Amino acid sequence: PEVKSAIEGIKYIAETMKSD
Amino acid sequence: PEVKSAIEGIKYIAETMKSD
Amino acid sequence: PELREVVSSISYIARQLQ
Amino acid sequence: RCCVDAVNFVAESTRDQEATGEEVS
Amino acid sequence: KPAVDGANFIVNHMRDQNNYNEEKDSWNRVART
Repeated sequence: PEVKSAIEGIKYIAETMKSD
Repeated sequence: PEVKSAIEGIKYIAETMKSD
Repeated sequence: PELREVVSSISYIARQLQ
Repeated sequence: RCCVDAVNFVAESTRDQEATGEEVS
Repeated sequence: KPAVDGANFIVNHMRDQNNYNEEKDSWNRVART
């Protein structure tokens, strides 16, 4: 689940940067 | 070796954030 | 689609940083 | 597991920063 | 492959940012002295 969590975190970072 | 260098750079980013 | 999501996210982040 | 752990730490730090920013707001 | 290039660009940007901040902190300590 580590890789899946990392991928979800990267997606969250991208979405957060878009909102910012 | 560029992929390994990128992985080590991501590790460096995590270490930087921890120190910060 | 996980690899495509990763690629799109990383490309967006890199473009924003540039 | 280096990349996975590093990305997890980065995501956690950024999420906590955003959570604190919400309280600031 | 594009992910590796984007990661490398991000790492270079972060390293440049860190160097810049280090130079700023050095100037700050010089000013305090």
